[PDB]
Amino acid sequence: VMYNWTMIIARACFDELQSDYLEYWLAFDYLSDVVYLLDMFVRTRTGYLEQGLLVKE
Amino acid sequence: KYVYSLYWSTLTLTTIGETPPPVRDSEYFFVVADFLIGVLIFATIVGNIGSMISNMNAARAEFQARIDAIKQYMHFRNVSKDMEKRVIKWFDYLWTNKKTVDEREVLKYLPDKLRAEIAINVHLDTLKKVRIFADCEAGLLVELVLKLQPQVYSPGDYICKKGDIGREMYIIKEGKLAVVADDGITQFVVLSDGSYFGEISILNIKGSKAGNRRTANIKSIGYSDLFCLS
Amino acid sequence: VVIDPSGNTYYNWLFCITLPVMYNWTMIIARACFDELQSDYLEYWLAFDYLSDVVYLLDMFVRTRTGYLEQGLLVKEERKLIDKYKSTFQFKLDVLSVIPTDLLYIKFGWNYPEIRLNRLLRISRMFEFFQRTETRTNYPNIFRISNLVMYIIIIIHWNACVYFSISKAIGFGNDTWVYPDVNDPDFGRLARKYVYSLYWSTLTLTTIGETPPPVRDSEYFFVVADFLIGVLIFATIVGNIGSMISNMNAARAEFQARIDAIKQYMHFRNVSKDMEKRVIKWFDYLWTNKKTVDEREVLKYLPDKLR
Amino acid sequence: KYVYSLYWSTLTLTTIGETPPPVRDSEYFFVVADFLIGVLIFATIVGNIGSMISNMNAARAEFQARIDAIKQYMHFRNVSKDMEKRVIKWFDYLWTNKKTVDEREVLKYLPDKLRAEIAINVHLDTLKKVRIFADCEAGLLVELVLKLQPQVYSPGDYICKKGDIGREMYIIKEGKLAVVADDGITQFVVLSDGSYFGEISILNIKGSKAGNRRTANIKSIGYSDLFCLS
Amino acid sequence: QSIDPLTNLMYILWLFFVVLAWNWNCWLIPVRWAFPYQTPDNIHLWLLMDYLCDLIYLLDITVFQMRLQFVRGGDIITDKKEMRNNYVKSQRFKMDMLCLLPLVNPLLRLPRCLKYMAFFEFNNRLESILSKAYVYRVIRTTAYLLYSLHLNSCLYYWASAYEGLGSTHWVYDGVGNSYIRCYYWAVKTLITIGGLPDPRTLFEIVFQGLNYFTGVFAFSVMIGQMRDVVGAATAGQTYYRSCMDSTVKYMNFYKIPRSVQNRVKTWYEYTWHSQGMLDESELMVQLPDKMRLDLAIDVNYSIVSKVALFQGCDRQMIFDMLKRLRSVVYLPNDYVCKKGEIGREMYIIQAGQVQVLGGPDGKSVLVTLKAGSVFGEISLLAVGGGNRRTANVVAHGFTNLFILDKKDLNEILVHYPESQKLLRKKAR
Repeated sequence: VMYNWTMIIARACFDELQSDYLEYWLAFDYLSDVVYLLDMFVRTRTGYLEQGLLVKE
Repeated sequence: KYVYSLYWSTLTLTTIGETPPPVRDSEYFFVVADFLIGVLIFATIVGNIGSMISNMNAARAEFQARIDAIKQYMHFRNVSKDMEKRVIKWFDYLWTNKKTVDEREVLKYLPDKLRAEIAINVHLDTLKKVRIFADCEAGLLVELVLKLQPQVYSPGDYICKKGDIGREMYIIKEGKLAVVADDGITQFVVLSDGSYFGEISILNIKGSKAGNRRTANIKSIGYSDLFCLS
Repeated sequence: VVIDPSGNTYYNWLFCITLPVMYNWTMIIARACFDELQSDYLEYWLAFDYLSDVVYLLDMFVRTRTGYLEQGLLVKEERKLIDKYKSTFQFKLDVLSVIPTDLLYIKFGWNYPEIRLNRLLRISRMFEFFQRTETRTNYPNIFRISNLVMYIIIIIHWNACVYFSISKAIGFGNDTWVYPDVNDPDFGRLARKYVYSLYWSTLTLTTIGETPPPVRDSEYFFVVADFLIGVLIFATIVGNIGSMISNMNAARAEFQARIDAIKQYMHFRNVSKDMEKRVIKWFDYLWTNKKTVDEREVLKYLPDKLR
Repeated sequence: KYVYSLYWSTLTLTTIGETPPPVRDSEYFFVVADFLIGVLIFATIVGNIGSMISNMNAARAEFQARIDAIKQYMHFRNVSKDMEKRVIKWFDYLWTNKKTVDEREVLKYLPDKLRAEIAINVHLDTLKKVRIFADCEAGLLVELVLKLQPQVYSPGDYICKKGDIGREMYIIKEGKLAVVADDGITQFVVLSDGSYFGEISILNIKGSKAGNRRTANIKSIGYSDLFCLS
Repeated sequence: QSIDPLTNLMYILWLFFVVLAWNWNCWLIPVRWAFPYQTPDNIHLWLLMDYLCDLIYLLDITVFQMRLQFVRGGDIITDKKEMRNNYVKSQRFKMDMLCLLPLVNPLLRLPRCLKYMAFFEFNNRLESILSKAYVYRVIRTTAYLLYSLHLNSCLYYWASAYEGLGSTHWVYDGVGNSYIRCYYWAVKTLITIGGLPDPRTLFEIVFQGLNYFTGVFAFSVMIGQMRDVVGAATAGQTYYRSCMDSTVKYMNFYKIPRSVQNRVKTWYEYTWHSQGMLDESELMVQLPDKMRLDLAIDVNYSIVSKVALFQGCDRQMIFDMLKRLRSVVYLPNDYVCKKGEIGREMYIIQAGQVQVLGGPDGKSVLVTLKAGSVFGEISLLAVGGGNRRTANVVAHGFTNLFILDKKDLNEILVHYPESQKLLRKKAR
């Protein structure tokens, strides 16, 4: 999220940064989406306290 | 291309006269919005360290308030200078070795189970060593542990003198008491930590010899920090 | 032989060790970043450095003979004191600050005083002084404002030294943002240099832009960094001043709030105006004669024996 | 010669930097000191104004803290929505009419003599209108006035119901009570300020028919600040 | 149909429209006076909004504003009769009846916009309803500063028009949108009105300090409002944190073992969440006594009222017990009741579940009780050390019990003999 916040407007405005470091941007960009999917997985694997029982279903 | 723009953004947020005039109309909007936005964040951050700084030095503020109130009280009451230096030294000791907060308001929120657990952790062996409380139930010993009260003394302070009314039992936690004569000299015995006195007088006994009356003057060599059961 | 860490000898020794620590923190960067101070006054800061080193050693010895209270009784055994000293991060810091680094003078030349940059670690001792003094002073607000002002002075001096070092690295006269030149009749005098550096650093840490604009990328970044540092500094200053004023006015504010509570109650319930005057006069009598605090609550703070 | 100097002073100490730059090695640190003094000055105004605005806006802060705490408590314990509305209305009524702080806490700061005089001033004529205390010693009436306790209520609140222990007397200072049947819909007697109904019950008369038992349901139709003698 | 000035949910939303209209007037009158934006292509559309503003101002004089319940001597007046004449004699009608009389031009509507109290009332309603109301004060002062700059720019445009476009150094032109030009000028002069080599005259240099002081005052108000808002927001967090590390420092001083340290830290964290307060008595003591009684009889009254032990007693008894109920949170796998213990208290369940660990050799669940279940009431009528517990009771998770000690029952019983005889008869 930090990368997607301070390293997206720096390429949408500085057209030379992207044109130079496109390969690194692509690698980190795909990694970001992979971690975003894993975010859905983890959020689906978090419990919540029901009467203090910590549901594990 | 990056650093010049960063410096320009800094100038635009901070000042308004350090950059060439926005000769185009659409640039005036940018500069005005930058000034208002930057003044907003600057007020926010200034308030933030203001609140943090106020929070950092607050225990010192209340401690100084207590000291000032004490000194004013014993200024308008003509209390002698010896007592003045004694209480000043007491507050100095409190601030230097951090002890300003009391044990009773530290644990005032915990439920009785956790208070009982921490209390039997702090002092249960010493209470089990007490002669009267030796072979008694665990529930009673838990009931007697939550009722202890801290009392911290100063060097030379007299815990009790001969002939005083005794209605307390004292257990030395971290200190060194001494049994002195009525003249204050000629040390008789030295009571290190973990020991106790006045255990027979804490409970009424049919036909006791020295009924509710201390029979020995005992004082503190250094600081005492002992617990009392009424 | 052992000195009470709460007595008076300890406090004056805190002053005596605070002197050379501040001397180092102020002069090392200055005479490393200018090289005209270092060249001219060689023997002054040979003697001063020797004095600072011997005072550091004496501080080590004093900390070995300081003492602590065990079972409420202050310890008076040399072995226990030495072992207690050789257990804290302070001992490591002191040893780091006391290693002989002057042997690099033959290796790096007499133009490098930065080698004595390890002495900038006893500052905690200095801090300790500014704590103890705050307890022993008569009016804490004046002392604390003086301490804050001194901190600002130290920071501004460091910024001026850094600016002059950067200017020397880039080159005197290479652009309009750098220091003008070392060949002018006035700008090469080591007084104009230092005072102009102070002026530039003060004008840059405070509201930014008044100084000549930068030319190179490094200068552009340095200006922004100095602006950020100055913003943080000014926020700290205003926070401290606000805390001071609130602490000074808290007692009067609470007494006034009590008065308004009483007055609001007496306006709610229709009370004879004569009794309103009587209670107002009573509160004024309490304030003027410094009897505005309640005896019972005051005595509650004390322990039972002292009470 | 003075206007120009004053203008230079007020532009240098506001740290505008519109003055000609120093050029002679003595104006430099003079301007440095002027900038330092200006920074300290501006810090002084901002701190003083912040402290003033904090002190002037302190009662609202405590009231908001209490209101948020009670709202959070009543949301946490799943109290009824009707009671939520009732409590919110009671709190807003107390803030609107400046009755937020209870009278005992308000008057705690006054000395005993002044507090007694104010208590006699506010409610001692009313305590002389009750039937039982008509022919009574004034010295006892002073203590009885000193023993009155405030009680604030809300619309629909019941004071005594019926068949209760009945160990108090109520003096209606402000508001209007009402006497209702077992089902609180029919009204018989609507009391007003200065009235009282628990006079006989407190003085337990030997042989009294239906002693210490309220014989009528009394409910508050307004907010009815009352005073109770036990 | 008398309406409630507070919590009506429609009066506040209509006050929103009225304050919006008042803001429209207060912000558009200076612009219409200074800038020639009242072109024939926009005069009709501006005057339509003028008609709607007049209509909504009329709605704020009569009709809806006519109805408003108030309080007199504690009694709420909501009969739609008596405050018909109370409003006309009130200050609200006084600041009206001159803010609506017929009289574009600067002085045309300056006396016709004076309702500064309607906006304050809307403020009060907003802080009464909105939870995050602290930031509203700062956005209010932000609007104040922006309005100050707006007026300072409108005055500059008027001065430029009266002096001529292209006459002196400080004037501007009208090639573009002059509003933002004048706003930029006002903002620039708010901090930059000096200069030694530019002695304009004896009427501009003199007030430069005045405008700088106004800016500094507004800026200090900004900083103070930020600091107050931050303190109000972080007060609870700071208090909870301070209590937590004070307890931690105490326990580290006394060398408390790691396990009980973890348990007490867990209690602190779990109670900070879902409560917001470390204890509930400190809040209740500040409360009015009747409010506390109503809270007790609305939280856990029906649970104790159906207890078979206290059947047939009066209501003051059970009310006082409810007032003396003490809340407590138990950690998972915590022995609420131990076998062979005095078991003097009487617990009720309000959130969670508990289990009676029985079986052949223990560690076997026999029955689990849920919210609304009481247990141990038979001990409340016992004597000193005569109710040794029968079995073990363990909390399944984070349970919320309401303890009522036997000593409190004895103290309450001291004042009730007719219930004491019944309780002793049940015990016998």
